[PDB]
Amino acid sequence: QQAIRLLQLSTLELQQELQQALESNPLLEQTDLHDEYQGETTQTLQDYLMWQVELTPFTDTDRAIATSIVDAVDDTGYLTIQIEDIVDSIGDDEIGLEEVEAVLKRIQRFDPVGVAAKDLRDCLLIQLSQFAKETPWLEEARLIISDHLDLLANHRTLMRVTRLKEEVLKEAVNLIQSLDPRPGQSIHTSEPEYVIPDVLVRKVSGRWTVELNADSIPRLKINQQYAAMADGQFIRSNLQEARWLIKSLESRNDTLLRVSRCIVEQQQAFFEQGEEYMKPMVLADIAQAVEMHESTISRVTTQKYLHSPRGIFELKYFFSSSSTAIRALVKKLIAAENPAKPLSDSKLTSMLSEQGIMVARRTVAKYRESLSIPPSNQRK
Amino acid sequence: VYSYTEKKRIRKDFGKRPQVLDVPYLLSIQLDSFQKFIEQDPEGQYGLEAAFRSVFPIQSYSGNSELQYVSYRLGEPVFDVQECQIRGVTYSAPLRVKLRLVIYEREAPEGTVKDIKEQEVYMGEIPLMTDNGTFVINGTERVIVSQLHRSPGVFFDSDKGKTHSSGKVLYNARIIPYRGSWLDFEFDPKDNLFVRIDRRRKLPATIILRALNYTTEQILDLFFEFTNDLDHGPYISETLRVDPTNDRLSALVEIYRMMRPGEPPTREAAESLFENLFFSEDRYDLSAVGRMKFNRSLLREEIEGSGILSKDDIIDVMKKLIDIRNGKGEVDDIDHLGNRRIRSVGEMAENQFRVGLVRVERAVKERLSLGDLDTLMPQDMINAKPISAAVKEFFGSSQLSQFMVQNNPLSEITHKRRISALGPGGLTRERAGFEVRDVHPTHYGRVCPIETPEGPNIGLINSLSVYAQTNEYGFLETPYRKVTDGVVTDEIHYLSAIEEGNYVIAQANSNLDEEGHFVEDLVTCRSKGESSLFSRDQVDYMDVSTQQVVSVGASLIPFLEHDDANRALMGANMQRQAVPTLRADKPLVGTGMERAVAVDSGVTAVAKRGGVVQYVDASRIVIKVNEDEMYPGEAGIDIYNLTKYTRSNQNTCINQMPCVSLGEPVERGDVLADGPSTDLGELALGQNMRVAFMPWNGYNFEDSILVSERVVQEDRFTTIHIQELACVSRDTKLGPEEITADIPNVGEAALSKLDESGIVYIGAEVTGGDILVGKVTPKGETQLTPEEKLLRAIFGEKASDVKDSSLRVPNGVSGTVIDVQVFTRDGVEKDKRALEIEEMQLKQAKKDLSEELQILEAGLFSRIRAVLVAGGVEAEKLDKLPRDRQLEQLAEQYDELKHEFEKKLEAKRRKITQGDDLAPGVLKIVKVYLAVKRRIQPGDKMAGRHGNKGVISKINPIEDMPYDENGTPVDIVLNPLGVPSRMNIGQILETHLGMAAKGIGDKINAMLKQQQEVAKLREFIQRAYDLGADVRQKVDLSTFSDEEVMRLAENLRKGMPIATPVFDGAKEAEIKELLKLGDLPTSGQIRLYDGRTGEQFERPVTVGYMYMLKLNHLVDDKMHARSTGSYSLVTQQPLGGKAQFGGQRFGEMEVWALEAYGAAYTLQEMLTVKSDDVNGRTKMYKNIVDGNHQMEPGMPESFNVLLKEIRSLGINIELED
Amino acid sequence: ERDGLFCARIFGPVKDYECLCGKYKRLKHRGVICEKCGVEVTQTKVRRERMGHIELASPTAHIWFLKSLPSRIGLLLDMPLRDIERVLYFESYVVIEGGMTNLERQQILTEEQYLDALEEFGDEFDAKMGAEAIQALLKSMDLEQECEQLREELNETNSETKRKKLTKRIKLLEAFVQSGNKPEWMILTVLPVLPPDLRPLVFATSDLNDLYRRVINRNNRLKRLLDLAAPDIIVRNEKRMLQEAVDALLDNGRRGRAITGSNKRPLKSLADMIKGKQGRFRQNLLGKRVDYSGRSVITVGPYLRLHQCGLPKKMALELFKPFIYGKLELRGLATTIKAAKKMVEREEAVVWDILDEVIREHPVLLNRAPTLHRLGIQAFEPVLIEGKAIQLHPLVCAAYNADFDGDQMAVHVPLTLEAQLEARALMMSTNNILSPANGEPIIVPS
Ligand SMILES: [Mg+2]
Ligand SMILES: [Zn+2]
Repeated sequence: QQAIRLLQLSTLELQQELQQALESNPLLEQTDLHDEYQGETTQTLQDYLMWQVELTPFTDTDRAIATSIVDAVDDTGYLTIQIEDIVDSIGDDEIGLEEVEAVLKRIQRFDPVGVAAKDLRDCLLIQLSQFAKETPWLEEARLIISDHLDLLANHRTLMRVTRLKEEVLKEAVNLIQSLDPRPGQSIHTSEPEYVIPDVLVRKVSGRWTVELNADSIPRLKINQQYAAMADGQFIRSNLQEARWLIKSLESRNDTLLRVSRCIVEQQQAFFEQGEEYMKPMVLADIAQAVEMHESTISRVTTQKYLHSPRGIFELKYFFSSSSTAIRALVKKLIAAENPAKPLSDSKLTSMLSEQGIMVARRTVAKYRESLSIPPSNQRK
Repeated sequence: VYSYTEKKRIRKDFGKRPQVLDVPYLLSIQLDSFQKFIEQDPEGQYGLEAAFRSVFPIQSYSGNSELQYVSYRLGEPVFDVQECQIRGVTYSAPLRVKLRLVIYEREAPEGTVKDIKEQEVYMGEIPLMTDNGTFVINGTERVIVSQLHRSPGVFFDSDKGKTHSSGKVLYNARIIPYRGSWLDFEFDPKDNLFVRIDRRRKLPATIILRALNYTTEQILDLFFEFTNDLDHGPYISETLRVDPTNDRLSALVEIYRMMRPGEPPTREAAESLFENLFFSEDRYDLSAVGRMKFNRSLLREEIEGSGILSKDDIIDVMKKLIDIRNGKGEVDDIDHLGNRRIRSVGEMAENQFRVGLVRVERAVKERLSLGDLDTLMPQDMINAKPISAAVKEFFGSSQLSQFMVQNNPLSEITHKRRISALGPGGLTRERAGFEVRDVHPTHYGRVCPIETPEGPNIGLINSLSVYAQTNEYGFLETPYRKVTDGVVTDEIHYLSAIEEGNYVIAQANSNLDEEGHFVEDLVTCRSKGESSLFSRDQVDYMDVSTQQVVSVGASLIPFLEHDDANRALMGANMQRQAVPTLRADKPLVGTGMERAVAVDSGVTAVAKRGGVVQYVDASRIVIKVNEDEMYPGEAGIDIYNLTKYTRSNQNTCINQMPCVSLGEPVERGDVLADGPSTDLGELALGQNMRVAFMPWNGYNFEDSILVSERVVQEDRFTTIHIQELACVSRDTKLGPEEITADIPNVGEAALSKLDESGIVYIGAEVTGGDILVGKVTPKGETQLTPEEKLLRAIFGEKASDVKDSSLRVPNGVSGTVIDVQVFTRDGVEKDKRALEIEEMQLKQAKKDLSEELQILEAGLFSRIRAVLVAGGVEAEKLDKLPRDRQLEQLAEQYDELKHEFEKKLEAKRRKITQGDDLAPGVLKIVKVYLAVKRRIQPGDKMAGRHGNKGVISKINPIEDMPYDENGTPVDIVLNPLGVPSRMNIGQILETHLGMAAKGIGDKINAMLKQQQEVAKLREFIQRAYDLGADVRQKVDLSTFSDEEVMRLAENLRKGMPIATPVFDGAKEAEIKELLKLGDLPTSGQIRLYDGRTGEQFERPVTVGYMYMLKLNHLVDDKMHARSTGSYSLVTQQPLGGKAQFGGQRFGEMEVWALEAYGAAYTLQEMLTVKSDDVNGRTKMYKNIVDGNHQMEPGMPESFNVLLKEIRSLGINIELED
Repeated sequence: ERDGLFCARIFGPVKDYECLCGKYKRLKHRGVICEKCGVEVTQTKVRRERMGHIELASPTAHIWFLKSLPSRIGLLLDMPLRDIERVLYFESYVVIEGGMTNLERQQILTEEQYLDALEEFGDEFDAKMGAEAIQALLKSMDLEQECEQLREELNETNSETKRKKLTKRIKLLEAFVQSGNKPEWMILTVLPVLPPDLRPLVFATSDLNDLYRRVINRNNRLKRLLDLAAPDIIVRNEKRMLQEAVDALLDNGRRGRAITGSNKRPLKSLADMIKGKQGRFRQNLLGKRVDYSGRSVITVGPYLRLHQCGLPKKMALELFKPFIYGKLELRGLATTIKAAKKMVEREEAVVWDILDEVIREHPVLLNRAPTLHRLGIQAFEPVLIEGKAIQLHPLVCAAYNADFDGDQMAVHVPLTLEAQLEARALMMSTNNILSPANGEPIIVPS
């Protein structure tokens, strides 16, 4: 049962298990040992907001209240705590719940304006207070969001409630759409998380090479300076176990390579054009193609991921547990290109067979008729 | 006589010496060498055939699986040079290698079961050189500098003096193979002979010979007849006393314990080790150079032999060590060019490829050992990666492969021509002393004595020579003229470093009149390593030209012999830094080599053929080829596409300007257009102008330069900078990133200058923080809650659940967007913009492929028109009938050609779409470019060719400029005191002659300003090129002097281009004699008047036209300011330079200067509150704004780091008290 | 990954006051460690402070003391170098606690000698090798008896050569005794781990954590190999490699000079983090980079008085920016800081005059790239000049040895008030007219 547990663990989990196993028996990977500076910089996020509290006088007692707010600020820019919950954190009876509103607004007014505001209407309303600038359409605008009339815009239902004049109010709503809802969250240099590919797929010219595999595959060497051959039989028993191990490991990569060839061939229609619209291959169907037992192919299918030109996929999603999609393909193909020579019905069936989609010369005709387009009448 | 270029404008020449051998190809050392690399050579000549044949046939052990190599080929390049340069792929060719697998028979007289000779096995692609002498690996032209190493052979060194404090010196021999382990013999005061493999360790000599199966009786036999201290040293037998080993087995065991110490020795392991060092054919090599210099250095008769060492070689050279040791000489220095070998891209490419072949051979013997019978064929036991992992490791990353310097058209040429003693195989900069740095008399005519870098490496680079050529083996050649008896023959012989040493060679400048017999009683000659006057008839050879000693950067210095050597160095080296100008003015005083430069590099536009130009535009040039040059098939025309406003490695702008008017005959081998810094075939590194040497009230102090406002107004020294700002991401585990098309968090203005696709529009005012490309990115399935539905309702945006990843214009930077490239990873479309670039290239190609149609269809059309007439002639009815209406064959070729149009065009279109190819996970890349015009302004660097630097101090108006009698302003005011100190007097002549060279022009213009008859200007131009008596003018009137020479006027009305060869240039009475022509005084000085006063300056003032060079040091790129930036993480400190975002490094010497002064809080704040301290910086910042200037210093954070770093050892460090 | 070279439990939380599990997020709950994922909610800066430890299955020598010129492991035992080097390399046995059999207490043997000594004296005889041998040898050896033995011996022998090495060694020993370090501590049972933020990742384990990862790995193998009952050759050579890896991790380049993946340069060790670029001189001593500074090309000042120099306008706006903020909000030109910087970013014409106010009597500091004499740094008075180039006075130009051929100058702002005074007092131009080398004028026209 050592081989079966060996195959279907995550490629990251497998190497972790072998690393423990590698310590226990003397076998060695490629060490890249040939025997003969800065990855870091500063960044500011809420630290920017803390620049405010140091320079702006809160005295001492209120500054600690403001420092308690910035922690509650989400990456989105809004407080997780309730205004009475930060009151619990300070653990003082001199906050009054009024003073916290006094400081909370003042840190709201430092750029980004609108920041650190509960319920988002604050953020929009407290956006407007500084934004007021005496003008122009905001007086009617401040009414909508403040009155709880923020049911809209779900949709002129406002007109009955707001009583302002109709079409001119859109010159307010248009001005409302110019407010940033949630400053300032901005992109850090996180790649972000990239899923290390198991296998690989791409197409060299006029062909599909599923050859894989990324550098995930461990390269193990069983040879060391202990080639010397109760003590001695232990090293023979362990070397025997380690020689079986590399064999079982090499078979895993050999199986992944094979299974990948047959799962891409069966599904190529999805692979070639777009996503979904995958012919539902069954584990047994692939299990029939090659000797592998369905239990072994289900296991290898579980956690070993797949890189595709479009997206990355678990290889378990390839499994599952029509006319409209082909019509759009026909439309897309015939509408595309055809600069001088129209695309003949025979050519479409050839193109679709080449990509793996199976359609008859007669069915392409009926699909094109249902599209309402006459074949080949259009020309230069 | 003159080329169709000189028909436009000709450059006069000064001086005497005739040119027997014209200037050779400047790109030779590159093009010819890489040509010798990749070639089909039916013999052992170096190349792919060489490494390939030598590593082959690869045979297994007794398996008779031997894999044989036959031949090879390079498939047509997958992408052309122009397309591969835009995309960033490698410009290369597939290597198709014929292999033959013959399986033998089991225990027979070489039978064959079956032979699978399988068709081409594909091993990688290899980088192809251009006609520029350059390579394209990714997107950029790069150069591989030729190297210089110790020539394979036997080295004889000394190490006298300081070795051990006795002054008794030493005799240490050595052996330097091309491949394999080194060899050394080191002598000690104890005098015993010590042999060493590599640098490893010291062993008594007996361990080598006895290991070769030599008993004691045969040791003392070879090296002795004899104990004598003044003649025959008993050194071998004095070494034999410290000998531990009595026989072969013992010596081999001790060797195996030497090379690999710390492991139990055996017999068979030692035998294979020692036999695999200097003996085995696989590990050790000499080849053609090693046995050559080996023999000649050993005084041997045979000039060739095996590439391996034998007992006779070892004992031979060992005897040579004893001969040189006792009383006999002589020492061989490492300086002589006979001990120096040059390596070129071809040779090193063959070596790396060979490494790939041996590393794959190691894997071939295995699969051929353990395999079965006929199944596996070539393409099975041979892979691709083992090859490209070598050749790419060389071309891609190597100390000898450096980015081409593309700013200055002179820099590419002086780059591809170079020498480097550093790098692989040669001495480094941390070891080799002043010896190899200095100049050797053998450098004459080969290595440029002047042009070398100044800095940590001096003399470790140097340069080539104008006429220099690569020697057959490793050496350098110099051109020489054969002088037999008293007749100097026109045969140009080539002598190597050691060859030339023994002959007696005269000098290129020696006066011979009449039929070329030496007039002098005794001419100067160089016999051996020295120079002196020699007998009249004793001349063996004579130098070809006076320029053969110097290089391109040297020869391009006017009046070189006038300037001091140091300032000549500085000047020629500064010349390579000159930035391209907006308008290229040819130098008024040149060397004549400018044409030999501008043409020798791809910066210009050459001509495959000639004949009248068809279509001349600012983009393309179409030529009609004549019949004599044109090939019979396909006929054809010459289509040229000029590169317009493209980037460069220096952030400069490269652009082509068509120089042909229209409808004009051209000659093959002529310039159709002009690239950057090239004026009508003449190399223009910059512009010249009016200079006057006077003190101005102190803005000219030292090298500071005063420039008139007229210069910055006329927009001459202005340059065009192009920067490449690129953005690519997508592919996140949360889903792909989309490029713009919506970008929440920004208002209307940002989206206004971005196209509907989301790319920036072509052209814009872009500065500061603008958005070049919108870039988004998801986070996903945030729980909506009641709140986010409201959020997604009212705005909703994208829907904007997603962050802003955008590429934005870097702050403090600006420009204008010109060109945008997109590479879309295959399988992912783009909405519009990408389709617009694809379609744009498609139309640019389609209208071009119609030229081979409309021209050929019209010609074959007229051919139909001719044949049908004898067949039913109607001329007018032929005009009448439509164009669509032997007949067999002609009607056939029509259809075939049309179909060819179809398939060719379609192939090009698919080629446009398919290759974007990018990295895994890279989805879409956008390369955006920004072009700005950077003018001149105080602080910018400006210098001459003569070694005078400069920095513009103030830009003075046209008023304050001192002016002459006619009121002409001076362009640049420079300091007189710089010349008598720097000892560069060439800049004094280049000015004076300039005043003459400009003066004639100023007259010519005036004479054309009065629009006289064709005859008067004809006579005056006759006089202009006549001047002082002699040579070598070959004056005008040869062609038509009316319509043909009229254009020679318009080009002369600016100035009069003049050629001043290096040592053949002008002279005093020549300059004065040309100054007499228009009107000028002999002193070269006139009267000036201050524009701020109107009075006269006492004494004369030297004025003229001097050539100025604008380097790229420009202030705008340098000046920096930092108040508070981002800090470092590990140790909280300011960042990486003057360059963003950091601030100037305040060093320990600055701390010493602060320690000298009583300044205490200054140093304290310097290393505490300003930078290092974590809290002190912020608590200080909250002060500075408040208006209270004070500090709460605390302790530096990096000391708190040092505490933990020491605490990571077994050491404890605390803080007490 | 928990219990790795980077972990929250071993060191600290990734996010400020946040858990790895997410139960404890706000700064309400601080001191509490966790219910589930082991972490303590705390500032993230404690991840650059706290250290871990690695337990070695076998003892290990500290290569710093062995390779020191007066080798502290060998000279403490009065043992030579080449020998103790043979002992720790597992290339020979050493005798410890000789007892009464035949041999000495410190003597060195070989294989056939070791077994030959075991066949006759089977018990009451002890000889071993490796770091354990030097450990127990150093521990059993004590300095109490050597004081009296040495001193009395010094009285006994009548030659200087007899007692010279005696008094030398005995003084070294008793000073060692007073120090508080006992010799047993040069054999490391545990190893310290540098905080994660002092050896930051690039996601490529590097230089360092590469080394640490080697020592960890190869050591864990030994920890499992002892319990797995493996012969003497295997565990012997892997103990040797454990010593090798700790050697490289502590101070590389002493013997093996292991070099990181993709080669060729040897990976930097912990001593290389002290012995630095040229040294730790880079940061602590040489004061590294400094804020409120910048450079640009230098041109002529002929219109300047001796006490003043030119400065770029756009550069001065950045240099004095923190002063310009406060001076702006002090006049009421800007409400708060955010609007103040928002104004200086727009470069509104009102702020240049504010700058003119704070830059008038406020001195600056120039300097050249090379600095020799104390006059190499001279403070002048700033004069706003339009351009990107800095202007220097020609009289003091002879001090810097500054040619106008394209050299650059560095500027500095004396922020704290005392510094503002020291810049105009002892650092000014007029106050140094005479070179400290010679009392002759340094201002002399050129
Ligand atoms: Mg200088
Ligand atoms: Zn937790």
